[PDB]
Amino acid sequence: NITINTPRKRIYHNILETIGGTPLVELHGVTDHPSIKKNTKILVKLECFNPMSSVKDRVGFNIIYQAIKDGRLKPGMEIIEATSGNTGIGLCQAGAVFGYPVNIVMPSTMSVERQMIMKAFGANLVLSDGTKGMPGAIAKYEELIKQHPNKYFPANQFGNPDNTAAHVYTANEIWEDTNGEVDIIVSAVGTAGTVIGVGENLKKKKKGVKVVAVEPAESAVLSGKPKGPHGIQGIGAGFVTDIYKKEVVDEITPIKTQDAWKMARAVVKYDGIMCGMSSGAAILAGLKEAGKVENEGKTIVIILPDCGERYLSTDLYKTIEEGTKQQVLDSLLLHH
Amino acid sequence: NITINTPRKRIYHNILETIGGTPLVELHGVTDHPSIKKNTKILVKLECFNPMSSVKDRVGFNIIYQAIKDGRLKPGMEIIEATSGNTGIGLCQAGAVFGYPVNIVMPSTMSVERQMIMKAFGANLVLSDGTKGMPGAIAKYEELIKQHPNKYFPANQFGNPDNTAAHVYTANEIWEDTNGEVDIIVSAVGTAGTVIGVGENLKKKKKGVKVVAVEPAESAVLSGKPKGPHGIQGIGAGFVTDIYKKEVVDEITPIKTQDAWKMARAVVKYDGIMCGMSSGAAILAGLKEAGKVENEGKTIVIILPDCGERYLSTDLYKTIEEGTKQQVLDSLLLH
Ligand SMILES: *C(=O)c1c(COP(=O)(O)O)cnc(C)c1O
Ligand SMILES: *C(=O)c1c(COP(=O)(O)O)cnc(C)c1O
Repeated sequence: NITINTPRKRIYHNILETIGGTPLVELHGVTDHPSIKKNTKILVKLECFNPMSSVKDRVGFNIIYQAIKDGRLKPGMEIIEATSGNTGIGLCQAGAVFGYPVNIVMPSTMSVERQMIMKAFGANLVLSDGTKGMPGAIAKYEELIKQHPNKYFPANQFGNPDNTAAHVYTANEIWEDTNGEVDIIVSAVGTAGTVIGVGENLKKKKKGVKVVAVEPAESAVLSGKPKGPHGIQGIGAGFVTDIYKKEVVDEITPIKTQDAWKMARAVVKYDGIMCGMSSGAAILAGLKEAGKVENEGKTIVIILPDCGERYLSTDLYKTIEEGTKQQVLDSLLLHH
Repeated sequence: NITINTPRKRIYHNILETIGGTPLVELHGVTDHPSIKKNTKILVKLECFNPMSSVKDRVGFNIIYQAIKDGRLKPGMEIIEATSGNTGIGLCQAGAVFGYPVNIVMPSTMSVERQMIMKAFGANLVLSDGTKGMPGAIAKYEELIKQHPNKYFPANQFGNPDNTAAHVYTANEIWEDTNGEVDIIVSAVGTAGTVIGVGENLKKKKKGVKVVAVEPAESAVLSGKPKGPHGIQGIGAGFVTDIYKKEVVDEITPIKTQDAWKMARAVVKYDGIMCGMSSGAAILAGLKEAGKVENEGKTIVIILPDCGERYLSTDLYKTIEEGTKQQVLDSLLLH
């Protein structure tokens, strides 16, 4: 039989109380490959189940919550961040409920759908010149911080320890859901809050947990390669972030942009999970991990940071693989 | 003292096992209005928490699951439905996991984003003549069924009792989450599976539960008025569906399209919940319900069928309200 969800047995006081507690789900369709032994377990953690459908719900919430508790954010002050992605959404959701203005700096032509989401939450969008790109946004952000040194609270997504600290919950959920069986955690790296936060908190409970960081093959800066252009949205920031701690990470797996996209298409077609681009990268790294002989029988947990619906404006679902499942998985997983 | 979500303490065997069990959340921002007594409770059920983010996850799942168990859908057969919205998504998600082909008939006039999600799930899109609109989709749909009778299982979203039956779970979740305190259930009506299924199953546990159906003021056919154009996507089918049972419904509340959109904008700004268009209609009807003097102190539960992110290509978030919360709520709630 098939048992769907049970009642949560709770009345949440506001939308922030629904953040986290996301499902951990078995992969089956894309694990059906000779390279992966049948007793190896590959589980995906679906951060799309957050109310605004990405892992950054946790990050925006905890950055703002902790700042309020610490007195670093006080009435009269406003939040600011330079972001065109999910961090802006997570900050805008938390800011709307806590009652603080949120200023988001981004180029005028960047992620117009995310602009609309953030504006709907009441954000004040600071749109730098589209012709100037993200350097124009960074320039406008720095100018604003200098013009408002006491009024603005900077989220500092790439360095804020309250980003990393949000993942005490992520890690505990993995620990509880797997009954302590988790062996490997795979996380594609943007701010590095997830890989470091989950990795540190799992390793406190179980020292032998292997931490796998994933980055674009085209911008593999954690591997010491130069920054370069890539198309795995949400990761590959092009620099080693202040949160990143190399000693927490056991392996860096680069994933090609095109393989991340192809993996994402295969996951929705063969497992029915519509995950985002970085999720495709993470899943492919995890499936390669599941093919290594020393990993037979292990429990491999893969973070899926957001949903594919956020990428319908790209060609992620316009491109079509002509081949069968086995042709697609062979093209991705065969070492030859 | 904010308590965020706790672990599910479960390993789900597949994505279908994550369907349902959606959160019930207090409204506070849009309920801060003199017309609503402070002891009345207005709760929203967030069907956007389903894996493909709408109530139709439950419907597509149960229609296919029950047909497999009953042997009405047999290996070799294929699923078919005529739909451009959430019903197709829910069917495609369940079909992909159960391993059955899913055929969605719709005009080629629909935008790629609608077809994009469904084809990502491996669905076979049978695109009818773009000029002949929705009638052409039904024509092609009836021709396929008539020419291959034993091949297709029809989902029949507007008449299928396995639609309605999915909401035994929805109702039980409301019953348990409120510990039986639910007094009024508010549901905007598309297929009517939700209002009838939740209404029937709550009334079996608590006869006094009031059932409020919501429809667009511009196409208020449940009240006997003519079909007409409206913009509350997901509801206002323009006919009285086979599932609809007038005896289950205690009140029909019409909501103007523009008021539904304005309500949806207010909910995301003041409660931080980015609900869809039909959710704006349902919440506005619920807030009016919350203003009635005989409803003081009651627990009012409102179904929110999907999220606003699914409507970024529409004009939902085009208009901006310049006024304050009180100005916006006054414009929607005062007479
Ligand atoms: C982050 O916002 C994000 C990531 C990376 O997570 P970390 O910042 O490294 O914790 C990956 N993918 C998406 C879509 C994100 O939004
Ligand atoms: C249905 O798919 C739907 C409704 C109405 O639900 P019922 O079909 O009446 O149970 C309302 N809003 C949206 C977005 C829907 O998809």
